[PDB]
Amino acid sequence: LQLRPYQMEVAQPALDGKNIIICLPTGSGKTRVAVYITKDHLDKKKQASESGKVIVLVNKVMLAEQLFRKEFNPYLKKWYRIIGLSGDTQLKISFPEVVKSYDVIISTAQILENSLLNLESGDDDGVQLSDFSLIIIDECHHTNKEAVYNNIMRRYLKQKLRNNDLKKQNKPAIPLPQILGLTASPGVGAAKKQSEAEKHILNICANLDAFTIKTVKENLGQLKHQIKKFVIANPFKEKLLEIMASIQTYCQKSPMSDFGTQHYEQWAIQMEKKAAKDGNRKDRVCAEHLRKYNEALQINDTIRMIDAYSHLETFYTDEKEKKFAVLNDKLDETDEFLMNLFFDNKKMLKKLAENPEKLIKLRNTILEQFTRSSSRGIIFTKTRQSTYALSQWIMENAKFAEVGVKAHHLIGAGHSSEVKPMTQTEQKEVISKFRTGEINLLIATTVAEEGLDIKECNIVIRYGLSTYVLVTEREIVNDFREKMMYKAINRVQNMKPEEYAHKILELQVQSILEKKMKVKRSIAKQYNDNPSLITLLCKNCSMLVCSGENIHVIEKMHHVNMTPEFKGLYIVRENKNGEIICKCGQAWGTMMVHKGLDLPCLKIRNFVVNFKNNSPKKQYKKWVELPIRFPDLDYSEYCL
Amino acid sequence: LQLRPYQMEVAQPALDGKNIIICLPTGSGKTRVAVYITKDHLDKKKQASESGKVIVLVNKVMLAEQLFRKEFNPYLKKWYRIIGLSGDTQLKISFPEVVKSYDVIISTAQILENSLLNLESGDDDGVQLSDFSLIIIDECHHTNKEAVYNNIMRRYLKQKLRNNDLKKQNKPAIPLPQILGLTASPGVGAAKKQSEAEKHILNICANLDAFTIKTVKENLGQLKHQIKKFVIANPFKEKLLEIMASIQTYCQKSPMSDFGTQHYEQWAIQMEKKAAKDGNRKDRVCAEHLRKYNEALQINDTIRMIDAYSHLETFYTDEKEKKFAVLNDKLDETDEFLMNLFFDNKKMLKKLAENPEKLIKLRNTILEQFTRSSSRGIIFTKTRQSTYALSQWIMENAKFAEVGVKAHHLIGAGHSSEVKPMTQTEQKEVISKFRTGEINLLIATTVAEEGLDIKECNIVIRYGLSTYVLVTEREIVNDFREKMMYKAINRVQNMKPEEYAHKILELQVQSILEKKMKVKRSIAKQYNDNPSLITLLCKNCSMLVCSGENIHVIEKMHHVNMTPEFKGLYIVRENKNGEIICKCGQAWGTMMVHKGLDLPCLKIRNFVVNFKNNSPKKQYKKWVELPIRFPDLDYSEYCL
RNA sequence: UCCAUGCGCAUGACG
RNA sequence: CGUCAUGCGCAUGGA
RNA sequence: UCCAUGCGCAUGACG
RNA sequence: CGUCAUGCGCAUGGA
Ligand SMILES: Nc1ncnc2c1ncn2[C@@H]1O[C@H](COP(=O)(O)OP(=O)(O)O)[C@@H](O)[C@H]1O
Ligand SMILES: Nc1ncnc2c1ncn2[C@@H]1O[C@H](COP(=O)(O)OP(=O)(O)O)[C@@H](O)[C@H]1O
Ligand SMILES: [Zn+2]
Ligand SMILES: [Zn+2]
Repeated sequence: LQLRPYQMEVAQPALDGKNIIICLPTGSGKTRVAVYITKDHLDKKKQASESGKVIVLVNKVMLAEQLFRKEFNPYLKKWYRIIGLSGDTQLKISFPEVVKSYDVIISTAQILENSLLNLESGDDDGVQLSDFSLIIIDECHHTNKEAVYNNIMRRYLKQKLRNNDLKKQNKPAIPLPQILGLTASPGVGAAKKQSEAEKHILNICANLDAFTIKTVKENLGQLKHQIKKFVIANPFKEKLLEIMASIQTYCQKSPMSDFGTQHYEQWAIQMEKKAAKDGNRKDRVCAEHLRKYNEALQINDTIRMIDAYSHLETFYTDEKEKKFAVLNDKLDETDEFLMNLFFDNKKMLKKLAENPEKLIKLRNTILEQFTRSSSRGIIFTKTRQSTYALSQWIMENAKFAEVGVKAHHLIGAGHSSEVKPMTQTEQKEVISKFRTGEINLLIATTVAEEGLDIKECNIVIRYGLSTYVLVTEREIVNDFREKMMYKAINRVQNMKPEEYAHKILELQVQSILEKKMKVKRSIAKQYNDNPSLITLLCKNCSMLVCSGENIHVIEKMHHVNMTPEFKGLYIVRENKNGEIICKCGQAWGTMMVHKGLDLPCLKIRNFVVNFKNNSPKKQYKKWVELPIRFPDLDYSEYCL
Repeated sequence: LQLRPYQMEVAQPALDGKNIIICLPTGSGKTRVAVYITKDHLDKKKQASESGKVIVLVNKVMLAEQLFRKEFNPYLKKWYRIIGLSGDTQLKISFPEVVKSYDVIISTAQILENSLLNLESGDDDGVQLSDFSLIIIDECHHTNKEAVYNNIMRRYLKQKLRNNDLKKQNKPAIPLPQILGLTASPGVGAAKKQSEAEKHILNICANLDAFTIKTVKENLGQLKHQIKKFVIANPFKEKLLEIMASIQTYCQKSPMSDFGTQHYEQWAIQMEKKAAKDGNRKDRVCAEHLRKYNEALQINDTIRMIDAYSHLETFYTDEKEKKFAVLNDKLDETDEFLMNLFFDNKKMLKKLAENPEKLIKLRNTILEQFTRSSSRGIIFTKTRQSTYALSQWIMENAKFAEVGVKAHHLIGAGHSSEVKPMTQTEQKEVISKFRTGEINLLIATTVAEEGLDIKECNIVIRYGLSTYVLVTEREIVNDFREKMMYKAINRVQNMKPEEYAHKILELQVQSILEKKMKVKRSIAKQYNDNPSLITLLCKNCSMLVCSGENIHVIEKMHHVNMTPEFKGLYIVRENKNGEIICKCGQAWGTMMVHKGLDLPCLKIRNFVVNFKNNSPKKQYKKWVELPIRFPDLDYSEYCL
């Protein structure tokens, strides 16, 4: 494995066992350097005939699979054992065993941490930093806060300090391993000065326990050889603002602020809690609606108002279906006022929606772009709904197709925000096509920003965040931060080893003590662990829904209430297991059909608390907040 | 942008580049004139194709936001770049950059000055008056003393004199900009004659470097067209005076003056220092109590004595809680004497408080007022406690409500005087309501006097400071001063340019030299910078509390003492982070829970000094007084 | 290969 | 500390 | 949007 | 120079 020159020197310290960081710009292929380090380290331990383990960590799974596909296996296919361990890829054999085998490991963070947790737990599954003789890391910039990498290294620190004490006062000290670290750039956070930046860097180094930053300040020429702009372009709104003010009047709601910002939203949520802490109507009820309206506003500000019509079409049609289901098996004053207030305008509002708008301006921009140019394309933005809107709206346009441009959307995987997620599989499909050329232009939130191999693209437009385009000042501040961190890197590199040691020791101790304080407060957190002290109520209608003991649990995750005395209440709904809804139409939960039972599960977001102590109403958004505990279900009971 | 006639001529000189002042009465809308000047100036620099910058300054933030909302943007929305820069409104991009962009600037004083300070500092953030080709100012009357406006212009002067010297003895001289200035009225201070007034005016002109005052002495008719009275209305006191004299007897305290004035208070404070310089009891202890009593007196003189009962209820109940906490985890001779001296009367004193009083007289006045009259209302006064008292007392009255009058209070924002402050947000809420009509009558200290848009109000009552009412001679003197400044304006306008120049040059030099003397003395001020030379003692009990080196710092603002040897002392209290209190009940500070630590912060007001040199006790009210310096905290230590 | 659930984390904007 | 948006990782269960 | 802290400034009354 | 009251501005930190 021949090593490029600029890679040679930067690696050189690590071959002496110095636990250093190694930062190199993208495109330099810092992986093959890592292989050189690992292979050399293994050969050194081979010469010593001792336990040579490397446990490489990447935060994302795709990185791990890529490393197992392309870089580590092909180079070390011959000599050593490898395994592309990950959470998703089922591995019949547990981790302690692969620690006893498979000298080399690709892996992913919280798998290792889970195993270490099991060591600290009574699972009897064990692993220690002791067992490894080396660790290798990627994207060290993540190692700042309560991140997984940081949690992994924090345990190692405490052991180091114990070992330092043991050295002075004891013959034996526990072994600890080397720690490499690779990053595209160390990063700088919350810096408006060089000094805060340097402190950040030192924090990172302490977290990694490293001896020094390392860069290539010598062979910059070959690097520049191999490694190689900001362009910037109604009555419907008012029609809706008028209704919002009408509803404030209907509600006596004082915003204290304007329409079309997060501040209005936050006040709406706070009023929603208070009205939930009141069990009143037109107060929480109307906060919910106004949240929808404000979202309609701020998407409208950036999006075709047709999409706001779509948003509220979805919303209000679901409202009709909820009330219609409620009718099956009446309507309140509030709901009638609001719903009719909408429907009286809905049709004309759509007529307004037809009328010509960042989107139109942008089209004028990007169509002009697609004449210059193999065609490649990228887009960024913030929301997942914006991506779909851009995709559909662009599809509707005849000009974009006429140019031959084909476009597809792209978002993450997580199950939040009320959007249809994208699977890992389908992401791979899309990027493979963007390499095939089926789609010329991607639409992405931040997935494409990193990890995914998107490259060779002329245009990278950012809408509201190698030609560069930035539609909508933020580039300037980023440039300033880049300059600031380069200067700080140089400063730290040129520092006294003694002062450097003193500085990092102090930061290490600070981190450890802060964790200990965290643990003290955390242990103090949960104290009650009560079986039944409460009542769950519908939050629109401050109505009794459940008690505390009638509840039960499954999977030690989900909470459901049998005892069909409860079942006499709710209503069921579904369109396209099924969904539960209130006698007032308030959404309650899902009919989880599992374990041979149609368990009526619910979600604590939508309910409100009343302690037996008569303590004030509370809203949590998650069960785990309260420390009280509910029983696990006994199928012998309810067996029937 | 068409310009009104009386505005036309007054502006005319400035279009020639003369750096003049422009004073116009309120209601003339002098902003649109400023726009005309700026736009014309920009168009002139456009014709020259040179750097056209305007940096408008207002002392208050609200003025800036108003200018960005209403006047500059709408008129110049099209051509030029604008930015409503302020301290509160977070601006991701720093100031030097907005100096490199955003041709037009609204701003606020000390932001600019901070940037200029950074230029003089090593921050590397830079800006100069050079960069700007124009400055615009509002409320120039502020530019008298060490005000921000004055500090800003003082730097410019020195550079001007250097440039004057450079002109005679050098080809190149540094560029300097025009300086406009707008004010409602120039103002006159400490004048009992025309001559002192004229000197004041000249001082203002020199500070602004202006060429001339400008007024409209020609188009007064249209002005008067667009621009358009003094009415004036017990045993409880004695009950308390008797106790005060009883306590003098208990203390051998000789006032040398009477009860119910600042003089008694000031002597009380001086005795408090001396008794702190004695470490004695019944001397500082009783000065504190008598300060409370005298405040009770002078509020009582103007306020319902129920509120004095409230004041001392608060005080003595807190005394009980302090001593009760002290008991947890005894009582002195002094405290028992004083407390029982109070409690023996407290109930009957309240009974007296029920008995009918400026307030009652005033009610008889203002109720009569509210029959004449859309209803609008204003009130002025001095204290913040008076506003609350008026609001609650008026609320309790049935007549004021019966008339339909609704009333709300209003005060500033600052965190001083032991009152609940009012946020900017809530001030906007109130004035918006006073425009809506929810509240008919405001109660205000001086906030309403200016800046805030309060208008169209028939009544403006002043209680102890377009019908005018003045409840309680001061109007006469104000009228005299107004006449005196109008005459002086006319005099200065009609003056020789040569003599005018000579006069202002001399004043400019005087100001500069005075600043240089200030800087010399200031540099001479701090000289010691010692780590630990002292001991901090409780001031009631002359007891050791801290040393000098055991102290540490955070934020380079706050001082806390870890080393729980200290922690063995104090006691904690809270009612409704938390508060620290003495083993004798003397208040010490706050348990600042920050950075993952429950740091026990303290306040130097409440402690007393003892140098290692054995120098006499000292009280400072602020840490910064002493030049000695304490270390910044090292979290590595105390990490645990 | 898809679906549902729970948990933890970071980033950005805001208050 | 709270809100929103975004992305990520882990652990359950099912088709 | 709220909270706590530090700093500087001006005004008025007084001594 | 000191005291009180009032108002303002800036800079930190947190929820
Ligand atoms: N010793 C070497 N000599 C020549 N090229 C190398 C060497 N090591 C790595 N490379 C180049 O680096 C590239 C791999 O970069 P990669 O690791 O994908 O980038 P990143 O560091 O962003 O993951 C390869 O295309 C390869 O040509
Ligand atoms: N050229 C003009 N013609 C007519 N009216 C004008 C002109 N310029 C300003 N105004 C009036 O001045 C008013 C603005 O005054 P404003 O600037 O708020 O007062 P202040 O000077 O106290 O801030 C506006 O209501 C407007 O009618
Ligand atoms: Zn309900
Ligand atoms: Zn004490």
